[PDB]
Amino acid sequence: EMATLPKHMQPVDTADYPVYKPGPSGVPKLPQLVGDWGVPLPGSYKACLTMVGPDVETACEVGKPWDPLGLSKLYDRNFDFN
Amino acid sequence: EIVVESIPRPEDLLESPKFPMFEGSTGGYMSRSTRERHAITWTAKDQNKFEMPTGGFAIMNKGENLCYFRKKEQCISLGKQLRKMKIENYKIYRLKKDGTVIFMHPADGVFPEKVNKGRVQVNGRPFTIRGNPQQSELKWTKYHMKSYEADPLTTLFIKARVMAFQDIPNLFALPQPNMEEMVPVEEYTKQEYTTRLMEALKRVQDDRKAKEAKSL
Amino acid sequence: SHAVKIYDTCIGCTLCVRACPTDVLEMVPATVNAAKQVASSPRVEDCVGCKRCETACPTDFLSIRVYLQENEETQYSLGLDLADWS
Amino acid sequence: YGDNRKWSAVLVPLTTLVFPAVAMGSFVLYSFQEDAFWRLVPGTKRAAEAEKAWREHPLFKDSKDPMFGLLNPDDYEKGLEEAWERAKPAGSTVTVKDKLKQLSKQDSPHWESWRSLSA
Amino acid sequence: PWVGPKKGSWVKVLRPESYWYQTRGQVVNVNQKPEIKYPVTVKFDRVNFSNVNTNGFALWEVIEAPAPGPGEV
Amino acid sequence: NTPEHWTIKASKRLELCKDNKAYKKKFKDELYKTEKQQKKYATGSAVYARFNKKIAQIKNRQEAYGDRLCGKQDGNPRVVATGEWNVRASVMWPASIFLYTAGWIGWAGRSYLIRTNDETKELNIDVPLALTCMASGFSWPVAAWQEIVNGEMAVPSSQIHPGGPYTQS
Amino acid sequence: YKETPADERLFEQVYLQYTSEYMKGPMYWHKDKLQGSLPDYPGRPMIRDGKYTPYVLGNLKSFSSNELAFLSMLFFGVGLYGNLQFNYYDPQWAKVDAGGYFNVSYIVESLLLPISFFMHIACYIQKQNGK
Amino acid sequence: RVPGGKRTKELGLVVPIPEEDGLTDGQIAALFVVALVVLIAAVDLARSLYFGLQPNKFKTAKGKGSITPFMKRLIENGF
Ligand code: CLA
Ligand code: CLA
Ligand SMILES: CC1=C(C#C/C(C)=C/C=C/C(C)=C/C=C/C=C(C)/C=C/C=C(C)/C=C/[C@@]23O[C@]2(C)C[C@@H](O)CC3(C)C)C(C)(C)C[C@H](O)C1
Ligand SMILES: CC1=C(C#C/C(C)=C/C=C/C(C)=C/C=C/C=C(C)/C=C/C=C(C)/C=C/[C@@]23O[C@]2(C)C[C@@H](O)CC3(C)C)C(C)(C)C[C@H](O)C1
Ligand SMILES: CC1=C(C#C/C(C)=C/C=C/C(C)=C/C=C/C=C(C)/C=C/C=C(C)/C=C/[C@@]23O[C@]2(C)C[C@@H](O)CC3(C)C)C(C)(C)C[C@H](O)C1
Ligand SMILES: CC1=C(/C=C/C(C)=C/C=C/C(C)=C\C=C\C=C(C)\C=C\C=C(C)\C=C\C2=C(C)CCCC2(C)C)C(C)(C)CCC1
Ligand code: SF4
Ligand code: SF4
Repeated sequence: EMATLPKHMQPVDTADYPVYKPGPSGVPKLPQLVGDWGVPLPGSYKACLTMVGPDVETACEVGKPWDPLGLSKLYDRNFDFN
Repeated sequence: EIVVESIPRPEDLLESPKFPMFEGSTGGYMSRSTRERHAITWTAKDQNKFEMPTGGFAIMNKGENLCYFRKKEQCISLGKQLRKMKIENYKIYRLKKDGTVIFMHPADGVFPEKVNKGRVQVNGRPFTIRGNPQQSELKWTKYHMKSYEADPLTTLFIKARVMAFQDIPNLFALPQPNMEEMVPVEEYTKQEYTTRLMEALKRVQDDRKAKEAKSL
Repeated sequence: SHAVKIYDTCIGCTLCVRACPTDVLEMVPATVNAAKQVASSPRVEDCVGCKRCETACPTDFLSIRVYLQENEETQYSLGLDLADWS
Repeated sequence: YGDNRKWSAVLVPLTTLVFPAVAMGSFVLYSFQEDAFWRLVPGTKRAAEAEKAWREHPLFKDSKDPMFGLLNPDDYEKGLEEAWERAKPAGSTVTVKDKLKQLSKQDSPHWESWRSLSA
Repeated sequence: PWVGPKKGSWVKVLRPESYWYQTRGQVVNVNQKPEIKYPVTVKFDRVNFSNVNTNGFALWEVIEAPAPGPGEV
Repeated sequence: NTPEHWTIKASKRLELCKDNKAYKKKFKDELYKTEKQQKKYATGSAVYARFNKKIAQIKNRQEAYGDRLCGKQDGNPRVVATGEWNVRASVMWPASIFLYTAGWIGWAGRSYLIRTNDETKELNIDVPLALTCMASGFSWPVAAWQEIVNGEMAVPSSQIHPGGPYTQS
Repeated sequence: YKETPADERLFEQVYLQYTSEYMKGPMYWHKDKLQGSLPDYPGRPMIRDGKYTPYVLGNLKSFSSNELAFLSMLFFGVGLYGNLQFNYYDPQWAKVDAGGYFNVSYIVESLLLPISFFMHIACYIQKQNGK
Repeated sequence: RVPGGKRTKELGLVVPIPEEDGLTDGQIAALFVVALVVLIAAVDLARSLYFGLQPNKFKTAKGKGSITPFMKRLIENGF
């Protein structure tokens, strides 16, 4: 059985506070003008699967987009890159 | 309970039965230029050949032996060698210029490596090594350039200050003083002045709120 | 003189005390760790700054730290032999 | 041309032999003063007197306190007691004042021991 | 009950000054005494500069993590 | 002033080596030095035959390099680094082949390290696996792009030591 | 009762949180809390809720988004016209070398292009703020 | 001169020397008087730098101190 770790004893993981997100202090980052750059989330490949466009020309179907170089997954990868 | 030995000054004790048989060298203390000494006194069951920290070798008398050196380092190295030989009764003393004898190494009669009651931690810090405050945070204070000597309360206070000062959007900017209202020190109650200051601060906050809400 | 500080990460293995060349350190009772003892530095005036305690410290980062202070050098911390400042 | 070398005959020696020698002798004499380099050598009466003068001045009398800045220490303490009362573990005998005193106090008798020389 | 992580489980070290900061080790043991500031014991396959393999961490300096994969520290 | 001038061929500081007086003079001097050195030894000597071979090598080198561009002043063949593939002494072909080979070496190695994951295997090489990885590293471009895309190449920075602590903990 | 390391850490956490709130408050005075230091100048909060305030525009905070947009567009047009006319379509270098004076219109006009740029960022800021 | 430079020897570059020194004894004396004033001021400045600020002055020194109105305005403006 696990003894419930108190809040003060609970570790604060570094992964829970990425650079693109405000730290534990919770202060919002500097406002961005080109767009309101909200907290990004990885959903590029799922959105690509959902999107229309692929139809038998490359032997593919909706939910199976044509992306041999996987340029759609680079957005998800930038979470691991920087 | 510990008794400090007489340990006469080396200049007075020219020849003693206690001194072990040693060769002699130029590595001994300079008698002309130094006066502070360190005496190491031990008791040996047998005559074991040992190396003097100052040059050559020596033979310790069966019984009481006494040696003189210049530095606690030399005395402690000889004591470590004796401990290797299983002589645990050795004691070290510092002899001042005037003959005062200060019992030094087994400070309380128990070797430092062995835990002893009545010992309290000195120069101990209640946090990890990286728990020390930032050197730049305590500047022009008591610990101007020694962040490793700040008290735990000061460390905690400085940490809380650095956490507090991240929230830029809501930080009370200190009001600019009105230099016109300056009077001589000679020209009330402390609590009353604190209360008046608090009324002034609330007035300043209200004025700030009105000014910012004018255009927003 | 140098500044020898001890932090609670100490586990009381006594290696620093045993490595001390001028007997600056001593183990003292404590409840912070399982060994029920923590090294102390009462005789910091004799510390020469050799950092042999630091060499012998096992912990991931040292539970004993020697901060060198060249401005406050004393004869004991300099190991002066031929000259005497006392 | 070159008739101004009479100036050089007096200045070059007086500037590169006499003045440097006087400066070196004066520096050696100054090295043995009570306050040789009081702003970089610890434990000097002049440095201690300067620090005491700064403390005497009203503005800087307590500017060396790391905790300086609390306008209302009593109110700060009262809030801290309220917080500790709310967050207190069951059957806790630790009080805020006692804890603050314990944390403020420490055992570092070898910090700036050279202050004795000055005083 | 077990206050810390299970014995043998992999924990990611969150002590910034640790040689194994943000990397994972195996929980050798956890001291159940409430008076131990650094009860958890974690061993790592990578020896630090002092050639030390294990260390002691507090309950807030270690979090549970999966075992390292191929090519992961 | 024209798109045609973009090519390194149409430059005023370079000329074809076969038409370069400095290039011709340099080679003529090299040939003269080699012949003078040869004349010292006897006609039927092995060293004489070797010098004949060296003279032939110099003449073939001159013929081969005549096509390359070289500066007017010094007349030494130049290496084109603009990116023009269809040009003599282009850097792109050696660049491409070296990049392929270097990526092959790196991939092989990284693959051995991932497969072994052990200091003992690092010290005592598992020669079968090492050879297997060396052979497998030929598809490194496609394999590396696929791993980069799918996230099997780089790990998040939170999984590795960032460095020393720059602040209070 | 024994004060365990967990209890000490709990006390440290509560002290940190409460006293950090206190330091943020007006009851604590530090050199870093002066005007020109960390805190915003009184009555001119530049960033609120992670969004630029009208005060970032200084004296233009009272201009509406519509008129800011019109001014930015007009300045961009006039400045681009002046720059192109001065540089390519009506060069003045030959005239000046001959000895004539520049076309004063082009020099004053050309300054409006960067002014137009900053006026657009101000128009966006004002519009984004609901003005 | 006995030139040692290749270019000097080749081009015949010369170091022309005037017949009379540029400055006279009186001019050098005036410059030395100015230099002496500089030296006295510099010794005073070195003493001031060595001794630093003296916050005790408010205890014994004459006057009650003064802040210029512009300095007061700067203080009110802030940083
Ligand atoms: C910083 C500028 C400077 C320098 C580098 C020199 C250098 C020289 N001067 Mg001097 N000189 C200077 C300014 C300077 N001069 C000025 C302003 C005057 C006008 C009063 C003269 C007048 C003068 C004469 C008449 C003669 C020289 C000569 C010389 C030579 C030997 C030194 C001497 O006799 O000084 C004597 C000069 C002075 C004592 C006047 C004060 C010089 C300067 C201002 C001192 C600056 C000190 C420096 C900032 C800090 C020193 C720190 C120290 C503790 C290490 C040497 C080439 C001799 C020469 O030509 O020999 C061939 C010579 O006969 N100088
Ligand atoms: C597995 C092999 C391997 C791999 C994949 C990499 C990869 C990298 N190294 Mg290199 N590196 C290696 C071995 C390897 N290194 C070794 C053995 C050393 C010690 C000399 C270094 C020392 C080194 C330094 C000092 C630096 C890099 C850097 C880099 C990066 C850019 C490329 C570069 O600078 O190349 C240049 C490579 C070298 C200077 C040394 C290469 C040595 C040989 C040729 C490779 C070893 C191959 C290995 C024996 C294969 C065996 C496999 C077989 C058993 C199956 C990149 C992440 C740079 C970086 O950080 O970029 C971001 C950088 O600064 N490396
Ligand atoms: C100015 C002017 C003119 C004009 C004009 C204008 C504005 C013209 C604009 C033209 C425009 C906008 C032309 C875009 C082309 C895009 C292409 C070819 C993209 C191909 C992209 C491809 C083939 C990508 C493929 C892949 O990425 C996929 C899909 C998935 C990946 O997994 C794999 C790869 C990487 C292989 C005229 C009309 C000329 C007349 C007169 O002169 C005046
Ligand atoms: C109101 C509203 C909307 C809107 C809108 C609309 C209709 C906006 C319209 C904007 C419009 C109509 C903007 C024109 C700009 C023209 C410029 C800058 C011209 C420069 C011209 C230049 C610099 C030309 C220079 C010269 O060429 C000249 C003149 C003669 C030549 O001899 C010489 C040169 C080359 C030097 C939406 C979008 C419907 C929804 C939104 O929610 C609310
Ligand atoms: C004291 C007293 C009183 C008095 C008095 C009286 C009458 C006093 C009179 C004093 C008098 C008559 C004092 C002249 C000085 C002349 C000087 C210093 C000239 C220097 C000139 C110099 C230094 C010039 C130098 C050079 O520039 C020269 C010229 C040439 C240049 O190449 C450069 C040099 C540097 C070389 C009262 C009022 C009666 C009563 C009171 O109760 C007490
Ligand atoms: C064309 C040309 C040119 C130019 C060039 C350039 C400009 C380039 C660029 C480049 C760049 C700008 C690049 C970038 C990059 C980035 C990144 C980011 C990368 C990364 C990488 C990685 C990650 C890798 C990995 C790997 C592999 C793949 C293999 C081996 C192993 C390893 C692992 C290393 C010149 C004139 C020179 C010459 C001529 C031609
Ligand atoms: S200082 Fe290091 S060696 Fe000494 S008791 Fe503590 S952990 Fe052990
Ligand atoms: S530095 Fe050397 S003398 Fe000083 S405490 Fe450490 S081991 Fe002892």
